[PDB]
Amino acid sequence: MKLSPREVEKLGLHNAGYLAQKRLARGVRLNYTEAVALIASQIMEYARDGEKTVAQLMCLGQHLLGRRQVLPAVPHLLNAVQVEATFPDGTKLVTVHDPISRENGELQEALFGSLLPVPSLDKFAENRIPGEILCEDECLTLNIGRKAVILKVTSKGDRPIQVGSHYHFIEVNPYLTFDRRKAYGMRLNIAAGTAVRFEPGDCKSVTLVSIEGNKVIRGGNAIADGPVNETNLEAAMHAVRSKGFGHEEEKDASEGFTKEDPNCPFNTFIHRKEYANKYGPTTGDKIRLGDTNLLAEIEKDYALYGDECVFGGGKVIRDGMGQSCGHPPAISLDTVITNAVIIDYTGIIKADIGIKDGLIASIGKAGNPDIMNGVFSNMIIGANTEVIAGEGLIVTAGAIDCHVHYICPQLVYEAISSGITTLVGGGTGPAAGTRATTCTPSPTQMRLMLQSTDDLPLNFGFTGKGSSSKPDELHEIIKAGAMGLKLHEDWGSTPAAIDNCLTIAEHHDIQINIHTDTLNEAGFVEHSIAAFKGRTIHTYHSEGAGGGHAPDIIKVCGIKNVLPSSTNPTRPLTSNTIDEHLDMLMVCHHLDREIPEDLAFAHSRIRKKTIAAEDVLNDIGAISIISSDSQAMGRVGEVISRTWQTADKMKAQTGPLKCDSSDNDNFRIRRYIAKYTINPAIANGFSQYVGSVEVGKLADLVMWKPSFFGTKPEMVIKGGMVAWADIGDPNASIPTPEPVKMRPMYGTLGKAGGALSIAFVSKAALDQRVNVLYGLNKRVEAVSNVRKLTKLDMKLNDALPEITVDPESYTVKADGKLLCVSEATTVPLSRNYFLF
Amino acid sequence: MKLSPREVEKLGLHNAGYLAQKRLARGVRLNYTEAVALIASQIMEYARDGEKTVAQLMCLGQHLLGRRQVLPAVPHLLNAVQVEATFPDGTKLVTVHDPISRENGELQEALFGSLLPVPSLDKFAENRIPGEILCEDECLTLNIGRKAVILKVTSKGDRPIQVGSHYHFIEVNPYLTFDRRKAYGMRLNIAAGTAVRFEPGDCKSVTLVSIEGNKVIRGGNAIADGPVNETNLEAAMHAVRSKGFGHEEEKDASEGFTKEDPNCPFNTFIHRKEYANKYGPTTGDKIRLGDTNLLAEIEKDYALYGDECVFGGGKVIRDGMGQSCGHPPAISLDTVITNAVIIDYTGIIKADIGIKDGLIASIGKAGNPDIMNGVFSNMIIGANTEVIAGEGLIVTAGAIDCHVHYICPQLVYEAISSGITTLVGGGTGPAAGTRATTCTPSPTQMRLMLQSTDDLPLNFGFTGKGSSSKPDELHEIIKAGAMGLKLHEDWGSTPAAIDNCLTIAEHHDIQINIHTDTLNEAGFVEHSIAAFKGRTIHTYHSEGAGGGHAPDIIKVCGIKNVLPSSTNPTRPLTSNTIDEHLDMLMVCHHLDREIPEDLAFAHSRIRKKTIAAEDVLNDIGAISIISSDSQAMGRVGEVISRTWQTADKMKAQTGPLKCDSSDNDNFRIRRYIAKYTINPAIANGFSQYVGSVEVGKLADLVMWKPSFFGTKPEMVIKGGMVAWADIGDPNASIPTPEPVKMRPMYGTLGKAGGALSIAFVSKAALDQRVNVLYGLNKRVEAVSNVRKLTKLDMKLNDALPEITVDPESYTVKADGKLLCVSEATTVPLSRNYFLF
Ligand code: NI
Ligand code: NI
Ligand code: NI
Ligand code: NI
Repeated sequence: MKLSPREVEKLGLHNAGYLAQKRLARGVRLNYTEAVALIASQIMEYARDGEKTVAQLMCLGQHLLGRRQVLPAVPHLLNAVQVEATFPDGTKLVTVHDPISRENGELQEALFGSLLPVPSLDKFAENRIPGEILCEDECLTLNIGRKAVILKVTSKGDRPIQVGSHYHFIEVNPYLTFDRRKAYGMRLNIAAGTAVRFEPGDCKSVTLVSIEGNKVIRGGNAIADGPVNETNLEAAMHAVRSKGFGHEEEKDASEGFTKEDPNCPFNTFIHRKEYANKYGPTTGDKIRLGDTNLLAEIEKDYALYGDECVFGGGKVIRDGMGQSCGHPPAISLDTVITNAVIIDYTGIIKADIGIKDGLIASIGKAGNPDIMNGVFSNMIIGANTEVIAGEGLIVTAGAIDCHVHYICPQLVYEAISSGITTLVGGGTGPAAGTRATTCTPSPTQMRLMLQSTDDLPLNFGFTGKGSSSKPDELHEIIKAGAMGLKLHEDWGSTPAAIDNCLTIAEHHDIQINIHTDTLNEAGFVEHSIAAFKGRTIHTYHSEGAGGGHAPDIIKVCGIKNVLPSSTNPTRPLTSNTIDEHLDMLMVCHHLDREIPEDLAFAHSRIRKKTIAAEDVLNDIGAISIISSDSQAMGRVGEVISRTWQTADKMKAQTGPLKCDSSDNDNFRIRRYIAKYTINPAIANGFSQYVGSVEVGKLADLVMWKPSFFGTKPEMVIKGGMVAWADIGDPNASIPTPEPVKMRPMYGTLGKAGGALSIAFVSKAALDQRVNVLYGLNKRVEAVSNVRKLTKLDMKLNDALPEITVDPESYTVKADGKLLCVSEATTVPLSRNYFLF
Repeated sequence: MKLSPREVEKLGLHNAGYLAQKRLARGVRLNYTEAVALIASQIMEYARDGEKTVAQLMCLGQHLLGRRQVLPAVPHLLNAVQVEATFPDGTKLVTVHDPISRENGELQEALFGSLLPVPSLDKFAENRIPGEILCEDECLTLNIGRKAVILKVTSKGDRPIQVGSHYHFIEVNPYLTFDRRKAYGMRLNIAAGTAVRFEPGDCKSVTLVSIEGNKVIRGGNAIADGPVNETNLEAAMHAVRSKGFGHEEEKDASEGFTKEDPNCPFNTFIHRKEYANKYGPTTGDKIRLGDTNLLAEIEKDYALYGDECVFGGGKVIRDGMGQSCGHPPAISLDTVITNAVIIDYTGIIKADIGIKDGLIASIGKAGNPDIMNGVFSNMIIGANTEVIAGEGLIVTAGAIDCHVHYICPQLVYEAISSGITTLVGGGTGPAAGTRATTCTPSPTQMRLMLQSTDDLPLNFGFTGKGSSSKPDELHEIIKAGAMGLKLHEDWGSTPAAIDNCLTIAEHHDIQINIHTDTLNEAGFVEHSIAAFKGRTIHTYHSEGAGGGHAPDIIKVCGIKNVLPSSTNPTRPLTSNTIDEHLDMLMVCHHLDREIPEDLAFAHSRIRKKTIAAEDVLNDIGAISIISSDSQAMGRVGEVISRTWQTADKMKAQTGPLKCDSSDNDNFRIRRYIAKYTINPAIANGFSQYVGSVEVGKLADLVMWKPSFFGTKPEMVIKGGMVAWADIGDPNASIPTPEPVKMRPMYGTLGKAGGALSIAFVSKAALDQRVNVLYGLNKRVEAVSNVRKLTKLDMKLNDALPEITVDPESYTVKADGKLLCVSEATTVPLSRNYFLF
């Protein structure tokens, strides 16, 4: 066949289309993903037939699926479908604009080439706008507090001339005629990144405003190079005359100032709706998170309206304009993320993000101090600065999953593609020990796992086997590179082992993670708590379905020296949770339903009442961390989604939190994002490096469309370089035609991944330079400051309720009050998004 | 399921087959690729059913598709289909020979297992032979100018004896009896690589000719080891007697000489058709390039007829025969490519290619100087020499794409699989800046991109952001590793930036690439030209759809100091070009068709008249380079195909060029291949390393079947080692059974890719040993000699017409003459080859 990579890929796309066609044929209302697959595949198939033009297929594509054949959200989510195919005249791109335009599609066309029977329209049996922006109906004034002038501008050219918002107006094409003197030090008072067009012979009046900051003109035609002053004005006018740039005095041109005044003729206004469309939302605006019920309100914005950094043709980030000429090369940002909505435990804000040497260098207003006010010296865009366009998007910290079983490499790819940039756990591959426990037991394996993962663009921490009553071997795995230890009942979680392991932790400044004695073999939960002896410990899957003292391990959530986490599969309590978990446990542990003792054990471990309590305890901040339990009892690609599904369920069933305002869900949002960002970093002792969008930390950052927030990110940035991202057909004319998949980027090739990341180890390991011993390219840093932590150090998740669990009925109470929530029948961040 | 890799692969093959079956079921005439998929899948399916033998399926496979169910070219292209499947008696290989043997196929069998309705034969509605060889009807004489003898040879053996063309005849199996004395220093006068068979008791007369060159006998039975002379003859005859090798004097055996004489009984002849079948074509023969209208004539051949280097059982490249024993080990070739048709800007020739230390060591006649005439000391095949079989194939230089946006890694794989071995451009991954511009802005990113790509078997050059009015930052990106700079309107392409960037280039000996001011914001095209100040500059997408002064950027093609390139999507003007491009632009730039100014801009940039002119300007050599614009506005896998589609269109609409002869298209072919080989290398300053099939340069070479020339190569050789190649089922008994895909080879594993390639940097970067600083394994070399270049230095593309563009109508003229060509409704190198 001699198949090229693109032919293999397009076959995959066609297969997805055919799946969507079969589903359509039985009356399934297609989701966004299925709709894209079907429409793109159909365009390819009509191209193969060779009877239809690109123009014809732009039209035909709008007739395939109607509103009745797709889910309610699809007409909102689906703005366009793009694909390239081999026409009789070669490869061409087709864009189908707004494809869901009718009530019912022409289903013979939707099923063309499939040989499937066309279903009657009555087969499709009978709302929320994902990622919607809410704003007040009001306009905003641009460029306030500046000198202004209105000038008549005439084109004497025979070809069109277009001038951008931040172009120095005296520097324009000599075939424009106007008062060049009055234009000196001025620029167009129009929305940032827009332009004014002059056709040959056109006269148009334009409003100009003064440049600000240092007021220095650079670039263009070098007519008026230098600081704005009287001497340089006269020099500029001499150059205008000598070089024949169009100039005519306009003595009576209106002059004034811009201000907060709806009636000022010098002002330019923009409605909040259009502002949000161009730059993303601003202060007071609200954003729906994915298809959840959660609304995030912008708390503050660093932008000065009119000076937004937007990159593109005729736009702001250009030489001498938004791109600075007046600064030392060494202080140029490496990359700027422009116009980001930042969602972080520290706040929900609007800002530019500066990246330098792989670190978050600055958060605030970026640009050029020579023409803009409010640009600090650490936010300068230079010639040597890359641009990532954040407008309309949400940026968060990379997620940190701190309950990883390293069972296979493929879970790493699933993790990063979901928005996780740090993994903490243990394992050696799919050995029984690892399939059961987060343990890398041997120094040999510690070396090999650090070497194995050295080129992967994630930060890694490996934990050894802490289940020993003697310190001797624990010292060895720690000096070999372990940054923590796991106590697991499968290796013995006895009071003797617990005490020894914690004594080791006190010496080594590492965190201990525990899966307790489910069997109550050596003691009940109170006896394990006693063995902690008030020392800091991280309790894994604190609810207990994932393991622990039956039935009351969840009591640890009220213990001050405990840092409690949840694993994912129980998040949140839904219709299928109990049936799924009970069978999973009995299959995994080879338990027989016919044997009374086996069933008794299973029922003692899988409990509706404690899982329901876990929903509430997460919501009130009594559980501090959410994690996967990857391929042992949890799902690596669902750390983020399960967190937001829990928050959504709790809002639906209890309303806003005590500390939330009436207008938004900001407090709940900040509390929940802390669970998979900052708190895993604090618990494990590397919070100075990662875990939040804050200056000085690694630029591990994830870009989200609001409509896909919490499910499928756009782009994963690791140490300031794109590591993974959505990209379409590699042969295509543009990056967006189908099939669009999450794919590894340049941060995954060669040794680039190591340059962008950190392997976290113990101080003991770093003291012996384990990176040198093992020949690692990845930076290594020691974990620290984990032995004086309490629940109070868990950001926004510091609650310590007195927890009681009835030993017979399993009823859970917090401070004497019943902790109960109903099962949810549905969750968001699911059916709208996934192909399977 | 426990799926092995081959099971996953065969599922993919089956899916391709089912796609072909659905298409067949609606009456589609299948292309080559679809036909292979269907036939192979059907053989697998009948194997699964377990009722048919291998022998039965060899027959059944010939009945599936008739001539009416496939495209006209398919019976020509499809010589065999091979696949392996699990029969009841295990894995077996089936080869279906000449599968399109009937007018109509047995379509129930073609659709067996699919459950699809069988279409009536009237559903298939109603020529060029791709890659055909044309030759004169005449024979060629082998081995002329040699002593000859005819000897009776009798077998006294009880088992068969077969003797190859270049075996020293006195050294044959002692159970052959003949005149051993008259056989001394002789070999069979038969086509190179053929053999004569002797069954037990057979007597056959054979014609022998003298060995030539140094006339030294080596190997065999060591009967007659040494130079051919009287002393060694007597020694040989003593050995014949002592060891009992069959000998009988034939006193009256006819003796003479070979010569140019059709009546000489000592001569052996071969028809040009059979010669071409065995060795590829020779001088005067013609080859159709793919399914295009272009005919390449062999201009000269280095072969001496009869001494062709062919490798295989009983063939020429064997110890003491075509494989030399008389030379120092150090001068053995590493690899020989045998019997190649070389297509290069320097000429269309037939030769062997010698490779040593990853370089093209020699081009000419290879072999063994001890038995062949005309073998120079740099073309010796030794024991330590690998063989690549070039007979019947075309070899070209690896393509060089010098307009690459490094948006994702996957475009690199698409590029090499299409026949590209050098990439030049800029980027950091899918950041907005890179999606828009060929720029790697930060020294941090320059380091990371060089490190990221270090193990990939392509040569790379990275360009920084040249859009600055000050030199300071430009110096820094250059010393960091940039081998060029891009001026782009999105960062500002103002006269001030242009002038500064060029001054920097004059100092650093690097090339400047420019995307000009489309908006005419700072000036019209003449003002940008003025800013060049006569200095060398590379104009990207010179026609302007990809960007530039509206509407007349194309004027640069007549400027002496401009080196102009085209990007691909406009190549050539076809029925769908304008509709496709207009919508692409408006989608990408968020332009509204309802807004008059937006539509006016779009129409000013996408112009039928200038794209038509671009066809003609390429044909007359006024545009010198073709490039991709990968994923920004062009297609990385179509640099080569779009070049040949342009040439084909222009031949169809204007006939042969002025400088072309009446009998072939050699001049046009050489002009066009220069556009993606030598000229990108000259423009960017690394032409001493790559860009043509010439001695001393890197052995970056691509092997093509003539029938697939310009679309899908067989094999991509990087620095003398196979990097990518067509390979079938990895579990199969042979390399050819389905699915055959372009796959990465050993040149892509470990650090092999770096050993085979070069990262091109500036002299400034090399002066500081950036390869050492960055820990690169790939060789680094400095670009040079780019600041004194003019259009006259662009090989076979040095035309400087005076170009005018009407500002109102967009009419383009060259030297006062209209430049117009019609739209093409179809292109070659498309529908015959691609699955989608
Ligand atoms: Ni556990
Ligand atoms: Ni676990
Ligand atoms: Ni461009
Ligand atoms: Ni480009």
